[PDB]
Order: sequence, then C-alpha cells, then structure tokens
Amino acid sequence: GPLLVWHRGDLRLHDHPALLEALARGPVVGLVVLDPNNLKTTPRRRAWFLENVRALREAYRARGGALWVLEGLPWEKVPEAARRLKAKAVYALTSHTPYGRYRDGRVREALPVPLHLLPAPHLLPPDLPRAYRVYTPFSRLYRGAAPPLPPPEALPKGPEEGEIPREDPGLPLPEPGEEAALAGLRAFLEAKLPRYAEERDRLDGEGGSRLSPYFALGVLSPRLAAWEAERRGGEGARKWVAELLWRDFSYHLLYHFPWMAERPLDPRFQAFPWQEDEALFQAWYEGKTGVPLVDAAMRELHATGFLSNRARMNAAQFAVKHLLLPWKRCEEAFRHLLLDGDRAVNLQGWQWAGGLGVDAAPYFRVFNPVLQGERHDPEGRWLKRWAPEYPSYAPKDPVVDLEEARRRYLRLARDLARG
Ligand SMILES: Cc1cc2nc3c(=O)[nH]c(=O)nc-3n(C[C@H](O)[C@H](O)[C@H](O)COP(=O)(O)OP(=O)(O)OC[C@H]3O[C@@H](n4cnc5c(N)ncnc54)[C@H](O)[C@@H]3O)c2cc1C
Ligand SMILES: Cc1cc2nc3c(=O)[nH]c(=O)nc-3n(C[C@H](O)[C@H](O)[C@H](O)COP(=O)(O)O)c2cc1C
Ligand SMILES: [Cl-]
Repeated sequence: GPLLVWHRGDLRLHDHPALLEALARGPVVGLVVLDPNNLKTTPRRRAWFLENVRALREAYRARGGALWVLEGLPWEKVPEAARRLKAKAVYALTSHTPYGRYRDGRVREALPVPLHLLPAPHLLPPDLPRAYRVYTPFSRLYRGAAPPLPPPEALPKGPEEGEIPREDPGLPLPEPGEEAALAGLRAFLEAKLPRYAEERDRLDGEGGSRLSPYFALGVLSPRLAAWEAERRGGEGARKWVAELLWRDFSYHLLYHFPWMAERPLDPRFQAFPWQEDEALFQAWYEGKTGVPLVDAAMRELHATGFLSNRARMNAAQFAVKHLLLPWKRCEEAFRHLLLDGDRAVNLQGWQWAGGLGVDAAPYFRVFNPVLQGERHDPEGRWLKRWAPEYPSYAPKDPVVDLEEARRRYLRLARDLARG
C-alpha cells in the first residue's frame, strides 16, 4: 500500500521533508484537503489557495505522479483517503498553530494508521524553549541556512481523485505554483538584492521580492530562499535574510505568546481606551481618510491584495494611533484583503506598527504621513497611481484633525506606559 503525503500550507515539491520521508519508504500519493476552517475567507484568498493546489497537481502530473484533492473536514477526509488507497501511513509537516494542533490531533484519532509529522523547513523554528520578545536576541540564534532537500525527479504512478473548484478572485493573481515562485526568487536575487537595504522602504515596495504570497502558502520554502540568498551573498544578502527571519520571529511570538491574538503583548496597553466608531472604521478601511498616504495604501490593498511593508506600517499605525480604532477589527479586515495574509505575521506587524509591544517598539514613534510620503515616494509616482485625487501628501480634509490626533495618542500612551 502507498504512503499518503498530506500537503497543507506547503504546496510545493522542493524542500519538502514529508514528501521525501514518505518516498524513501515506498510509492506515494499526495493529498490536499480543502478545509472550510481555512477556506471560508475572501474570494481573493480562496482563489489564491485553490490555484496553487491546481499548480501542485500539475507539478505531480508532469512527474507522472498522483495528487488527490478532497473537500471537507480533515479528520473525515484524511481517513477517507487512507482507507480508499489502503495507505500504510500519512506523512505531513508539523503545524504548531492552535488550529493545526487541534486538526492534527483529531486526524490522528480518526486514522487507524500512523500520522508521521516532520519539522517544516525554517531558518529558526517557532518552538525553541526560550521566549524572546525582542528580535535581536532571537536573530542571533541563527547561523546560516541548512541546505534545502531536493524535489523528487519523477513520482510513482497512482490513481488521481477529486476536483479543484474554479473561483473568481475579483482581481489579478500572481502566477501560481513553485515554478513561478523559484523563477521570481532567482530574478530578485540577481537584479534587486544588491540595493535591497537601500530600497526596501519604498512605499511602492518595488525594492523587494514580492514573494510573500508564495511564502504564505509554502509554495516557496524559506530555507531554500535563505540558502540561495546566502550562496549569492553581498550586502543586501544579510539584510534580506534578516527579513525572512522576521517571518520566523512572528511564528515564534504567536507560539510563546498565544494570548497576543487577544490582547497587546505589552500589558501596559491592555487597558488603552480605543474608540469604536463605525464611520471612522469605514473611512480607514475604504481609504477615504483624506490622508494621501493612508488612502493610497488602502486603495492599492483593495485593488491588488498586496502592499509594501512601508505602506502597511503606515496604514496600520494610522488606524491604531491617529484614529484609535480597535486593533482586532482592523487587523482581521486587513488580513482578509492580503493574498499573503498570514495570521501570525499580520498580528506581529499590527502589534509592531501600533506600538502594542512587539520588539518593544516604542509608543512615541508616530508616522507623520506627509514626511513619510516625501521620504519614501520621491517624485510622487506611487501617490499618483493610487490616489491621484491628491496633488501632494498634504492631507485634504482629513477625517480627524491630524496634529490633535497625534497629541491625543501620545498623551494617552505616555500615561499608561509610565506608572
Ligand atoms: C501591519 C503589517 C501587516 C502585515 N501582514 C502580513 C501578512 O499577513 N502576511 C505577510 O506575509 N506579511 C505581512 N507583513 C510583513 C511584510 O510587510 C510583508 O511580508 C512584505 O511587505 C512582503 O513583501 P516582499 O515579499 O516584497 O518582502 P521582502 O522585502 O522581499 O522580504 C522577503 C520575505 O521576508 C518576509 N518579510 C519581509 N518583511 C517582513 C516583516 N515585516 N515581518 C515578517 N516577515 C517579513 C516575507 O515572507 C517576505 O516575502 C505585514 C507587515 C505589517 C507592517
Ligand atoms: C488563504 C489560505 C487558505 C488555506 N487553505 C487551506 C486548506 O483548505 N487546506 C489546508 O490543508 N491548508 C490550508 N491553508 C494552509 C493552512 O492554513 C495550514 O492548514 C496550516 O498548517 C494550519 O492552518 P492555520 O493557518 O489556520 O493554523 C490555507 C492557508 C491560507 C493562507
Ligand atoms: Cl512519528
């Protein structure tokens, strides 16, 4: 009987510990389960996942191999596939998330054959004994990527079952699949890496790799990416790998501090008097704040499903600090709009930008939204693409008074954080 390789957020054949572990023991059949716990989300994100499952199937077929795709609860469908295939055992990459642990425990209960979970490739794993709140001490544990595992060359024949629905994303998707991902990585490392340190804070995000949507679904291994960048080397190289490490730091943080999905990491801010306000929330959410940078950022996000780091930190902080909007609502709304939307990473970014205790970033740093545009969109080209409404970064009729908002936040904040 075959071994089942169950792909979850790891829609690739390269650097895939579970796939090779299984192949070394016998013939394999792969499986994806379309799980409503993950797929009951926005069309853009469902489609991005589905189209990558479709690409993974194409990759299996091109190698002569068989990828099943079933729809439903994993603890019903994984056992179903095991029974139908007469599988000897199921292999998958460990998941340390509360849902991943819940689901995998339930699957192990329902399976009458072993479930073998292998460590997912990381630069640093999320479940180290020690709990860092600060990126620098965490980052020093990393000493360069281990080598990635090869993809299989050809795959053993097996039966294929199951359909992959076609859904409307509502917008243009990147090219799905690991072949497009690896091409994009190779091009970034050639063209852009040298100036990455100098260009990564552009509001247009064009100094970066734009590989997040692949990372978020495991279509590209972070180990492979760090490994390739380190073989390329140069100055941008250390700095770009540092950013891959912020991804791992985000998993580390949600792992050691799970409660941060409920409340600020900094207990000093847990009683901050946020102001619910529907009209205000909608103005932010729809990019109608009258603040050029924020409005351009939120309008690109709706239209495209992507935003540069520098745009994200400005859009997110603005809601929290200038508008005082409850962070949980905004956080979630923001994730639902992102192709690369990744709960742990988005939470990290929000708690960092909002000054809620990640990396002990200080409350007093408040983005001046006009300086930020002047400094990170030099000739206004990015503003002109995304809200040509506005002839400069000067607020035209802002939903709040901006200097008062700044004064009010800092007052409030410098007043919880002391005492
Ligand atoms: C409020 C906020 C919310 C965010 N939400 C998400 C999210 O849901 N999903 C997501 O993938 N990223 C999120 N980011 C992190 C980061 O902005 C994006 O990963 C980045 O813009 C991706 O662009 P890139 O692929 O060109 O990155 P590059 O600059 O080329 O970096 C390479 C890779 O490193 C990782 N990375 C880069 N910056 C960060 C960072 N600040 N934190 C963690 N990992 C990083 C990503 O995997 C990225 O693709 C968020 C950031 C903020 C400030
Ligand atoms: C938009 C999106 C859709 C996803 N859909 C699935 C899916 O249907 N099946 C699955 O096994 N993994 C899916 N994943 C990867 C999972 O999130 C993965 O199961 C992970 O190991 C545990 O889920 P979690 O992120 O909620 O903790 C999806 C990821 C994202 C970002
Ligand atoms: Cl085991």
